[PDB]
Amino acid sequence: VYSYTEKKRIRKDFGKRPQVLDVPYLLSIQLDSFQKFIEQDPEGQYGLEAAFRSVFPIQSYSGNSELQYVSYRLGEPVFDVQECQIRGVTYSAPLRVKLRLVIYEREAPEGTVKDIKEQEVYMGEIPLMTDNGTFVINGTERVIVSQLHRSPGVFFDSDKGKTHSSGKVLYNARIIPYRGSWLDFEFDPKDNLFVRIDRRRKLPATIILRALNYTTEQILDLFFEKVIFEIRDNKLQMELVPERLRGETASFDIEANGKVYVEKGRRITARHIRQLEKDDVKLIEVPVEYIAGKVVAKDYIDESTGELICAANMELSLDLLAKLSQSGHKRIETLFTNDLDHGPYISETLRVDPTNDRLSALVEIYRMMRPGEPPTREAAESLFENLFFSEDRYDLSAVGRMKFNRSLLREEIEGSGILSKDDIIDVMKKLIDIRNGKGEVDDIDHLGNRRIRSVGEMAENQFRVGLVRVERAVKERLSLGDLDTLMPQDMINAKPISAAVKEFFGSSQLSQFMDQNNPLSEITHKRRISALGPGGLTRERAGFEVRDVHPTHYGRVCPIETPEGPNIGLINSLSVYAQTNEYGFLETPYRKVTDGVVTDEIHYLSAIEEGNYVIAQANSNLDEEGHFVEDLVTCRSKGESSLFSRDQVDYMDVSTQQVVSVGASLIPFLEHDDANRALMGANMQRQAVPTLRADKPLVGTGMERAVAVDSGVTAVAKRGGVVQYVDASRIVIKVNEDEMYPGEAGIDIYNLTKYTRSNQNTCINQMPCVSLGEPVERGDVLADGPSTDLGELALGQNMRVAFMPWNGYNFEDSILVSERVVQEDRFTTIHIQELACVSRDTKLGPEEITADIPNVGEAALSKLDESGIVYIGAEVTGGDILVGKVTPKGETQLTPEEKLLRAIFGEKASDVKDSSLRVPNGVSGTVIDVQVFTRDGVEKDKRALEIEEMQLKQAKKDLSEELQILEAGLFSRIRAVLVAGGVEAEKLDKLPRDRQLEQLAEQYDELKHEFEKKLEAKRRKITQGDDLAPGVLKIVKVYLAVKRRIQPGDKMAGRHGNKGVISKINPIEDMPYDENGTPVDIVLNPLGVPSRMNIGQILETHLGMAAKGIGDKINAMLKQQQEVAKLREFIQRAYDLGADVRQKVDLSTFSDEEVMRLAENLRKGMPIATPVFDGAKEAEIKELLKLGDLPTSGQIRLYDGRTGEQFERPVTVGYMYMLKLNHLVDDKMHARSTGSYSLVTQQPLGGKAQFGGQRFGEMEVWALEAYGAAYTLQEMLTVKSDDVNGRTKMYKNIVDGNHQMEPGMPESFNVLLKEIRSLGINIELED
Amino acid sequence: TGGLPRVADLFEARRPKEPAILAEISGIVSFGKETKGKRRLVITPVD
Amino acid sequence: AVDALLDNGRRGRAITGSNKRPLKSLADMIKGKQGRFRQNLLGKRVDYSGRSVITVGPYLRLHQCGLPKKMALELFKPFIYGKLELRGLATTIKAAKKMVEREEAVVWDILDEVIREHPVLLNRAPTLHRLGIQAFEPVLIEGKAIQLHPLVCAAYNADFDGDQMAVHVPLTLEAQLEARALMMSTNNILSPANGEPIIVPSQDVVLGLYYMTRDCVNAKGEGMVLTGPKEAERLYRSGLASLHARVKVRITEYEKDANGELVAKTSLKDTTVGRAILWMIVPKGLPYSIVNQALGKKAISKMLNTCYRILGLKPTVIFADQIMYTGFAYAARSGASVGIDDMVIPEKKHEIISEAEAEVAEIQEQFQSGLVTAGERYNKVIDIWAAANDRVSKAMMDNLQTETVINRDGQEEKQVSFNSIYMMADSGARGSAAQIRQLAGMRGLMAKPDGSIIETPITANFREGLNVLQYFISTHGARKGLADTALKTANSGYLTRRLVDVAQDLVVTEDDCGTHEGIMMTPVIEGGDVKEPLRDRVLGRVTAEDVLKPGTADILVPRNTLLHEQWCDLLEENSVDAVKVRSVVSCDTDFGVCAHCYGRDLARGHIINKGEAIGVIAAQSIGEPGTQLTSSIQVKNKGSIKLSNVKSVVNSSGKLVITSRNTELKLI
Repeated sequence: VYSYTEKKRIRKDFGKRPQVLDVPYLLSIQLDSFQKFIEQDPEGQYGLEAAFRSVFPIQSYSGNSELQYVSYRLGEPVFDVQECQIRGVTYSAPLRVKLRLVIYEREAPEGTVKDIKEQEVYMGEIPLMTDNGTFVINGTERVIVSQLHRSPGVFFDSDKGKTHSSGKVLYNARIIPYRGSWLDFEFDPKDNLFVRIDRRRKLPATIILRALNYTTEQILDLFFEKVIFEIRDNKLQMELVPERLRGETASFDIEANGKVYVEKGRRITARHIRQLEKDDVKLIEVPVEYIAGKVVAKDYIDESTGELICAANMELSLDLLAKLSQSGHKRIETLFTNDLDHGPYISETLRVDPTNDRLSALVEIYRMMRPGEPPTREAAESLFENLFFSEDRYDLSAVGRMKFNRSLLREEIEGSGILSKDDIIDVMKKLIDIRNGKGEVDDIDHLGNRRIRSVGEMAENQFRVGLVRVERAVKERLSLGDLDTLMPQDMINAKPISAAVKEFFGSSQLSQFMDQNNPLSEITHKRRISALGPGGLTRERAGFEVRDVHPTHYGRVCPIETPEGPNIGLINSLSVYAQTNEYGFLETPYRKVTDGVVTDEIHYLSAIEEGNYVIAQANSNLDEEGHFVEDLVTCRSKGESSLFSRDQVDYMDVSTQQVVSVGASLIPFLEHDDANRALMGANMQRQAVPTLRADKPLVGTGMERAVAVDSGVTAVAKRGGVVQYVDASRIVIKVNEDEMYPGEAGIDIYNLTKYTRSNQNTCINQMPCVSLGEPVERGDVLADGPSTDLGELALGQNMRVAFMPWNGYNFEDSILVSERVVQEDRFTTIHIQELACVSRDTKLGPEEITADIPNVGEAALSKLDESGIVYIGAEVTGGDILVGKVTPKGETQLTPEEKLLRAIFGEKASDVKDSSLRVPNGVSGTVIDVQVFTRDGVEKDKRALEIEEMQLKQAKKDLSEELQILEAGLFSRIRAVLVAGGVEAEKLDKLPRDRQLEQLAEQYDELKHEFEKKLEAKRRKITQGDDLAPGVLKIVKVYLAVKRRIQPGDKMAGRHGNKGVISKINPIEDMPYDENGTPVDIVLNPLGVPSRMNIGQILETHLGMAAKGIGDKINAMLKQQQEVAKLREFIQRAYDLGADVRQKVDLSTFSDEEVMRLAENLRKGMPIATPVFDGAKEAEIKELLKLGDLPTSGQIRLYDGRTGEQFERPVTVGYMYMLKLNHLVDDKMHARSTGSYSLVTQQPLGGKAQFGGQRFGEMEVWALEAYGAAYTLQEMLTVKSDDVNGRTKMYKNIVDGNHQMEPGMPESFNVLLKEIRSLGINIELED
Repeated sequence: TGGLPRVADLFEARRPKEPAILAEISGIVSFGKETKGKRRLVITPVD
Repeated sequence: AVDALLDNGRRGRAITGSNKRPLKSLADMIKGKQGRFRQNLLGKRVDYSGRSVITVGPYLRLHQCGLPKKMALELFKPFIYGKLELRGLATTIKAAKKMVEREEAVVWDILDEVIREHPVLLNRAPTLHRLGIQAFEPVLIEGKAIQLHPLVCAAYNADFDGDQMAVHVPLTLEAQLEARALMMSTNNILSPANGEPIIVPSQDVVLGLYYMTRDCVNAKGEGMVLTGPKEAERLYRSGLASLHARVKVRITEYEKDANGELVAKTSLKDTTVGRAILWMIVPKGLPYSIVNQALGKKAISKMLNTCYRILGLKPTVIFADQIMYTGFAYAARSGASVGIDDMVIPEKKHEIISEAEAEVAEIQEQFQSGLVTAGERYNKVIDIWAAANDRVSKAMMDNLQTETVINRDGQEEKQVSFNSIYMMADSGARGSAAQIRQLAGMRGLMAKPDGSIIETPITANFREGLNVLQYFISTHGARKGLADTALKTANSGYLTRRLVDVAQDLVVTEDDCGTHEGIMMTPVIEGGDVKEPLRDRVLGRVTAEDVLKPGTADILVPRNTLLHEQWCDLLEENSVDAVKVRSVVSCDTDFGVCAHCYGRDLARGHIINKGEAIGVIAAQSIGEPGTQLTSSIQVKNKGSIKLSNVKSVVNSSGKLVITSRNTELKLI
């Protein structure tokens, strides 16, 4: 059960629910999709190999250069994650494809002239997914956020009562293509079987049938039933097929065999068909009514009488009946449709499509394409056959074809890609079913119309574009390729891919900059379900229904993760236990229940298969193995969560939490929280502050280390073993032999990011948690990312929260906190910022850094060294200069009295000025690191070269470790060779390290030879790796450092959806303390709850009192300096607290030493793994307040630090885990009234950046019109900051203090007069 | 509706779907010319 | 060429040699969008401004706010420059720059001089209605956020989350006078939509005074006598008796028995200690009867309304501030806490659920046989569970209403349960027994994604467990709420847009004109209860004609009379039901309105003056509520059945059948 991890700190396993699913790496759901994409699988595996296979053999017309595909090979990851994060270079590998370039004999049965195989062709690179689902390309990690669109298959729609606009409930269809264009269908109570093709206008269904050149008696030969009417001896009869009688009424007394089976006046529902298929009576008498109203098929004319009255397709009438029923026809084969069931759709659709041959059909479909212009006929047949039949065009594949044919209940749910005739017609038959009897419609919310574009699937989208984008210059290059000319990298370049890959994975709406502040916030960004995207369900089309919730999403769609406002149903994200189902669905974890016994087989299904299976709930009363207590269990039958016999459940949900995401799981007692404050809770954990002292939640749910292991913020170990040299930026590991590679021994290394920046420009530092001389396990931590404690997710810190009204410092949102927080500086952040600098040749003149620096003395140069660049840790403030930047001036501006003096006092007298990059106005921080980029080809002068030598030393130190361990190891082998060659052991003790000779004597040299190519390859990447950009040869990105603490005005909250802003952080001297003397740290408002309903935080408050209470037991017991047995008395109490949840006892492990560490680790509370829905109980809770020297209630009578009396009726007190948000007041307070304004417009410079004046809106204007403020509104939109000169006429005015002006003109108002002046009107105010 | 929607149309004073017409003048009302599409609602005054 | 000056007229967009560019358009350059680029949202970042978030500040007096030193520097420089070269503590304005360059303690005193009595204008950004603009007085604050007076924020609807208020300096004396004329904090007491003193104690302050004035049966000292509420103060601040003991204290209540001379009436009151202390805050004129209750929120707001009616403006204002300081004071004395162990759940709740179980099981079985149809079964289910919640109501409500009995002068005389929940639920502050009862009792049936109802209730309450099932029921609810408001917001803005659209030029610019007309004002007596009275419509208007009384030939309200409270009390002394008021649509004033056709109900209670452009103030007042927008009748009213104009007749069986459509039944 344990690892060294639990030896350092064991989390109390509190769980009561039998768990089965081993939570996988939470980003394997991205890795695995990426794995099925790119992988050596020439077998035909759906991925890159089937993709290339689809496009191959690539060739065009008469080029005789069929290109075949062999394999491919990926280069080495260019850099490591670390360098990609520091410099900002793409983390990818060169796609070296093995193209079988075979030229063939011109005009011959394909004989080879050259069967060349051109290997490792550079078809651009492909971003390798870092094993945390991340992508470091430019600066920091940007991640490919999964999206969602219409699942490729087939759709049926409703739109009942609103899109019907009459009361005629509509139920139509569609066919969602995989790769091509739509194929919509109609079916209104208006009686219409139509087909809206591609997207455009609605055309008749039959418009396709006749393009395939369909004869009428080929169309109706497949569709309906043919009614055989037989006139024997001039009497009218019908061969009764009661199967056809569905949708037919008893008009005449339905007689058969002489018996009246159907009295006149009661439709043949489903009773009289039974009575007629009991003896199969297919010979009945019919008067005249029953036949006069039908349509004939064959060509039967009047053969006995003699007249042309009937040929093909005609019904009967009152006049001509006269010769029709007396003529006498033997076999009258008609058509069949009935106004109730079988709608005469296609029978009337041919009567809507004015065609009868391929030619005409082609024409009208072309009109659906381009209306107004006449087609040809040959370009018409090309259009048709290549829209849905060309394999080089329309494709559906096993995804589209499965959901297509399984929604058709066929078996060919895998096969073709092009359209099959009877399949298009069967969907049409199913649509007839839909508007008459059977068949249902697929609603958008059900997975049925939802495909999850994954990381690898979205790559296949962007990369398929790459394939064709460059191919239009490859295909014709095959035709324009004679014999020995076309070769790889002669047709294909890098840009055609570079301009696409870098465009979607760099900055795209579905591949964005990961919000980086909290490891949890990171996972909830990386692993996310977006409903928006490139061809997704947007907010301008998808309204309110597409946003709503659907039952089938149990265990897959947490409705809780989403911003608060408009966009609330297209942001909702995944559930932890879930995994991506291959077709665009989601493998839903379950538990195989062989009826009455719970097996531990976890089965992944879909929502479609869920509808066929009945599933029990994980949160139900099971016993011993799975012998359900009650006779009944919650069984979600086929959508309905009814109650059934426990001996019928096929499956059961995994865990009770199997329905929501990370941010909800780590917060207990949600079985007491409101959904509104639940969304608020979700929101704020993603905005979890990057605190200095990151404390882990004492009462979590057990996924703390799970965050650390499923995230990539802490450096994990890939092998176990004693750490040898741990400093700060490096952790040198010695690996145990049981898992130590027989390849150059095995000494691993882990490099930690030390005080750097992020997207939020916030500081990130991997803090060394492992000291010196401490072994590890293959799966333990070495560092700490931001907001982590021993890997464990440590967002904020928990304090003694209370709920008492106290002098207005708690009005609804107002929060009151003890000054002790900022007096210990526990909640403070570091904002390391990057500001870009340009230099090195501006066309006006080759720029130099600093060089000639006027407008200052030498005081500014006190921190601007022999390079004119800022120090290695300066205290720059207000308006100093960061780095010197020089730029030339101008011809037109030089005066004649300085053109002459100019050509004397040097080459550059008064030309080069000082236009340096200065310290941003309004900041006071500290420059820590300088990122410089020397000119691509020519080095800098001295400082940039000093940074290279700096890098040199930091790298040298580390590579020497791994050298001396193998070099000295094999030296020990040489210490074993001289013994074999006459003992010289102690002689070598007195001799230097230089004294089977061939063998190891020479290996010593090679390791040193290796060491050489080691650091030079390392310095290769140090010397010429400063490539900046074409134009800007030298770029200098500065890294400032500014700690921003906690102060009155910062918005702070918690987890259970309790926001607020600190109104006034008061001294700890006003804090109400209990009998003890220990004051309270937090003072919140009670009044919200009865309408807020987040009571879980008042349970967390009382349970918080307990989680820390036990800590104070051991705290004081350690003050008494007690033994290992005293603490164990307490461990046993606190392990078998007050209920029978499986604590998983140990005591066979070191419950003396292994817990002695735990002692001084658990003295400040105890980390607990509690289940939300099915975990702790009130009986257990009160039992722990009793198990502590705490009040059973959890409400102590406090004594005001500003009074000292008893707050009548004991007050709510205890601990709760706080959570500070990333909303800082320095990003809110921007005062601007006077300064400088822009030049392009009178609009001031800045916004919420430098100079933050009020961008006065039109509606606040209307507020001033609701008041009498007219004179103030005057100066407001004119004299204040609108009149370019009126503002100065007011500045120079108030420097006198005279508040008195005249009715001045808006001057542009004066230009408006001149506007009318140049027209016809004019201004000449008279008198 | 009974909120923003109907009050908005109140501002544009939209003549409804099936507008309830009021008796134009005081006096007798009668019919004439059956359904031809419309129908004569001859409201002949007595005063 | 002329066209080239407009744009290019309507020719073909004249470009220049080898450069796609429709040449410089004067038209667009003086005008543009939303009128012009000044009168549009484009009105630049104003000078004399400061844009930042806000904070509380209890100690902040009525007529004042707190402003950051740093913003103060940036917003008062010119005054300091003109003041430094005015007194002679700086030589030039550039020498003045240097003193503030080092922030010399000297210039801060000069800063003081230009802050002491300098009016300031405060306008928030999310401000759509005029109630987001006021005026104050500065107080030097060493901080970053703009502190604001608590009892004003409710009108601002400005909370503590990220509301950035922009500060705009009233530089000219006119603007400074406008501040202390109409925009002052003490000048925006009523809502310009209705005459109520808009600021009603929200929640914190309400509970403060609620735990103050309250009565019970058990309390230390209950029974003794004091000759003054002053020693009563020094009686509880020490704590030698409980705050709810019935103690005889001699309070000197007053009454404006005269037209300004408040005659004194010294009375003895066996009253609770809390409300006795409440009197030391109460301004004379107000009756002790209004503060002899168990405190009600409606009462507590109309108390200042009656303090405005009886005592007037001034007494109400200063009194409101006093309340705020003690509102926090005794709010703390309450220590009104609530944690898990303080709540109470009836085990009678799960007992009613047992009942609620039985019936529904049986109805689904009626369907298994085929008695009730699906829809029939549908509503049936719904009704019993709704009635079950009312029983759960009559459970937790009486429980938490008076279950605490204490031994006192007899067996155990009960007193109203002091439960915090009960206090919020009776103060009116935040206690809504409906939310509370979905929290402690069965939440109930939540709507469904269709807009209808999922017949399944949220049985398991919030204090107790909840399952994923109950969540998804309520999931549509969350969705629903968000969507509607998120969009109503935008439409409400364009709603006010159309309102300004319609009334820009209307100004009240006359007093009396020449019309003896208006329209008939009548109480909306419809359905059952008489909703809007005749009184509350005419309250604050001007009588059209000489109105007679139900008594004939006896005029009670002469033609031109300003109908206020007392005259409205006068209207309700008799039974006059229909009165005409001079309407503005009948106003004979040409291009404008006269005061004798408008009235007095405004942001004040006095006569509307010439100069009040009313068009736009109507827009804001009316456009504000945009976000809050969405068989066999047995007569329940006990009165006399009066058949008006209906021709009924008695036939067989004595049924008084109806033969006319104008059957207007009245309840005289």
